[PDB]
Amino acid sequence: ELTQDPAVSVALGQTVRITCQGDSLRSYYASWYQQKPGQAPVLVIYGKNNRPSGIPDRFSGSSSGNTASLTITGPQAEDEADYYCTSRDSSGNHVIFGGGTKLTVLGQ
Amino acid sequence: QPRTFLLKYNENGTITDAVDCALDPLSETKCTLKSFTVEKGIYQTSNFRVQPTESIVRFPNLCPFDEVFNATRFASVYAWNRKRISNCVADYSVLYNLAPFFTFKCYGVSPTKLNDLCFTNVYADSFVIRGDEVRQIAPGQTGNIADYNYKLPDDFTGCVIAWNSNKLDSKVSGNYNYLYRLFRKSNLKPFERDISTEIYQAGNKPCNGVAGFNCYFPLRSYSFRPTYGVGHQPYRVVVLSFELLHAPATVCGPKSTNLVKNKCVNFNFNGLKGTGVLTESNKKFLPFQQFGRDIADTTDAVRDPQTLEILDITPCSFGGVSVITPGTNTSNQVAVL
Amino acid sequence: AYTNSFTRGVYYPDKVFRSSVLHSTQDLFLPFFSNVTWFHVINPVLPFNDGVYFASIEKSNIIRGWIFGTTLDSKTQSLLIVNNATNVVIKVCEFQFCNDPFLDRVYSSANNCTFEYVSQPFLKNLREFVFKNIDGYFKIYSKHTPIDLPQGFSALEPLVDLPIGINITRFQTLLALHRSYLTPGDSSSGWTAGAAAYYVGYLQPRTFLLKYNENGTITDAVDCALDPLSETKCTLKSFTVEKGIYQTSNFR
Amino acid sequence: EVQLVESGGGLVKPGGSLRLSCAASGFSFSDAWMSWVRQAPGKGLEWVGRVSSEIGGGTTDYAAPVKGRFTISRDDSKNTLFLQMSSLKTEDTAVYYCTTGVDIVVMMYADDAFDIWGQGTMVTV
Ligand SMILES: *[C@@H]1O[C@H](CO)[C@@H](O)[C@H](O)[C@H]1NC(C)=O
Ligand SMILES: *[C@@H]1O[C@H](CO)[C@@H](O)[C@H](O)[C@H]1NC(C)=O
Ligand SMILES: *[C@@H]1O[C@H](CO)[C@@H](O)[C@H](O)[C@H]1NC(C)=O
Ligand SMILES: *[C@@H]1O[C@H](CO)[C@@H](O)[C@H](O)[C@H]1NC(C)=O
Ligand SMILES: *[C@@H]1O[C@H](CO)[C@@H](O)[C@H](O)[C@H]1NC(C)=O
Ligand SMILES: *[C@@H]1O[C@H](CO)[C@@H](O)[C@H](O)[C@H]1NC(C)=O
Repeated sequence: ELTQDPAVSVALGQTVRITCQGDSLRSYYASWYQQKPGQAPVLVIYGKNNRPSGIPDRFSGSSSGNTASLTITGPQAEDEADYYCTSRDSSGNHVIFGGGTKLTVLGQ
Repeated sequence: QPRTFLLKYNENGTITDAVDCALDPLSETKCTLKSFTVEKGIYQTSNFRVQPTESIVRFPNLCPFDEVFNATRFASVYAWNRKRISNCVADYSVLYNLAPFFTFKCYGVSPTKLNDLCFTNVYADSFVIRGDEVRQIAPGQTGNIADYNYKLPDDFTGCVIAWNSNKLDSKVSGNYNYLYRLFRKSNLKPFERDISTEIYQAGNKPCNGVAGFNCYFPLRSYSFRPTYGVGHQPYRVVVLSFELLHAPATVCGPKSTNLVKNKCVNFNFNGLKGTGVLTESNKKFLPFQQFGRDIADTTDAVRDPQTLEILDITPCSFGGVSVITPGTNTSNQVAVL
Repeated sequence: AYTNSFTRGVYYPDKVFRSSVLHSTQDLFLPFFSNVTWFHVINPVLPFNDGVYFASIEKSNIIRGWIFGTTLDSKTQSLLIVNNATNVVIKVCEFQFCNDPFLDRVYSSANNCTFEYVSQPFLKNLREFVFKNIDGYFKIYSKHTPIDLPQGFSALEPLVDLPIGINITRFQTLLALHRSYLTPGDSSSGWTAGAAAYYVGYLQPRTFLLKYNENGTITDAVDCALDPLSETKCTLKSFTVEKGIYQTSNFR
Repeated sequence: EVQLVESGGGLVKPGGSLRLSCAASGFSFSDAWMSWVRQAPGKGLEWVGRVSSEIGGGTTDYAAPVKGRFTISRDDSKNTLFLQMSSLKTEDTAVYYCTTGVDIVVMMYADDAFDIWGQGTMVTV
């Protein structure tokens, strides 16, 4: 069962950090998806540190033991959506998904 | 040679005689009594013991593993499948000596030391390719398939297996289910599949999905028939990979050597290291009892973990030696007891 | 409700075959002629101490399971046994046990787990159980014999050796019934099963003189601290004593 | 290449049966891994099950909360997916998305990446 913060408040032009806590994150590296409000989720960060083609070079992912982190550099006003972390368990090999998080824009 | 000598120092301080303790029983007696003369009698000089002949090891049983190396229909080159293995020993001995395996090439691990180190995870990659690109499957080079269907990293580790399919894939009517790509806009990253079959767009023209002229379908079909010679036959290639230092070790093969009896050997029955002769005994263990002890806590019997047989252990022959001599006064002949 | 124990509760300590020898064993045993509390079904939590000896003289197999652990139903890991009609399941999942766990399918809720095991089923007949936990090993010893506790001597063979290293201080028995509401906090409700009685005995560190027959089976034992004659037998390391005066121990 | 369309779903009494149809085209369908995901309104995504591919053995998995009561299948001839639901409950009111596990990724893991998704359909019980 992954755990994430409810909402993150970061101003414009500042680095945004999104965390995902899980016991089995040493293996089965987590995958990050972005779900726009009233829209189908899309793939943003997968694998070790790369991203699918077409995604702008603004999101980077890293892991350290049982912690997974997401980094956003130069956030715009169109990034206000929901972020989900998905990992796998050793026994059942399920995706289990995550609780998600909320990211907003602190502009005028 | 390294031996033990008894040197005789004179009143003058210079050695004038010596005896070699390793030559004869008489010389051994002289060394033991620390003198150059022995009188009539029987002397106990040393004690002998028969040396061990060899070593044996007995460990528990193994995993079975067959299915991945022999299936009904292998996946295509552009749609290769992967398998996950955990918590089971990898017995690669059955595959190393198997007859119809033709190719065994790798760089990361030694061909014969693959079972002496323990891994954590095992990944098996299975696909079918033509025999022409078997050399091309190695990392480093580019071209068709290697860059458009399946690419390997420069730091790839593990050994692949390739074998012929002359009597298992050839069809008189012709098989076309095996597909490959010759047109890709970008370059495939290592260990990446490409499943989308969108038509290729070449610079311009409105063929962006119309599927007309100046645009070709990238996924072409193979040509797989007894009339084909060497170079076009389909070859089944399986790729094995692994990762290390990210989890406790789970997968690795087993010594469990052969059992021999009626001679003093070194035995290791799940521990209990020792040396002795093994003989069959009529002692009857209880189901939970592994080994037995005689009076004064001496290991009398042990149960073989492999076949559960009852073996009696006794030390191999040892004892003292005695040299009978009539004295150096008369002669130098000796007898040994 | 107290009852004599006689010479019951001995088991195999070391799994080592021995034939026609007299071996002095110092381990965790149940004292001879000790006093054990007698319960009758027709089930309060008891302390575990160094160990517990459990036995029942109940036919039809009403008794099926037990609970073990320290701070039962809390965050600390806990151990459970249920004996089904086909197999025995041993579960180590720190389950949150109820006040009245099982009087009928599951006596606790599921939770995070660390160890599981399934084996052959354990079960006018006698069943005896010994529970221990030392040097990170959980062991159970059991025996069966058709049949107060009879005077017959019988050694309990070892059954399971669990490498788990959980900590246990308290336990509770589980009994089976039918037509019950499965109340978590209430017991003795509904239809009552057949007549059943079970015993509880607490092990203590004692020295024993175990005699092995020609076939490696323990056939007799001596409790060295029971009485002066047993001290003499242990000192002489024999079951027979000739006439005389013997200096056995010291008084302090 | 890629378009995933969802069919079926609606209002039905509890305990009934409903079948959801998802059709995919443009990519190869026998040799790829699918999965099913649901999402309650205002809540996060919830796994449903998997169907896998016949090239490697049928290992169709199901989620723990909905294990046994859901039926999944693959039909490569008509390029359609059938998802049969039985013994419906009051908590089944959510939207369902049929998601292709892998389209273009570096996998090096179990064949589950969730690259491309679908528009989804609404089902209420
Ligand atoms: C040692 O030297 C003395 C003095 O020359 C000599 O008499 C003697 O013989 C020597 N030792 C021996 C063993 O000859
Ligand atoms: C190990 O395998 C051999 C091979 O047949 C068998 O004879 C033996 O009983 C097996 N031992 C165990 C403990 O499974
Ligand atoms: C040699 O000397 C020893 C010493 O006493 C004696 O016993 C033995 O008889 C002698 N032998 C001869 C042949 O003189
Ligand atoms: C495991 O379960 C216990 C009780 O069920 C709980 O207190 C503990 O926090 C859990 N630990 C983890 C890592 O889930
Ligand atoms: C087990 O826990 C109890 C407290 O619940 C503690 O007193 C005891 O020392 C623990 N066991 C060991 C072996 O430390
Ligand atoms: C020991 O076992 C053998 C064979 O099982 C039997 O003939 C003998 O009577 C037994 N002896 C004892 C003392 O149980």
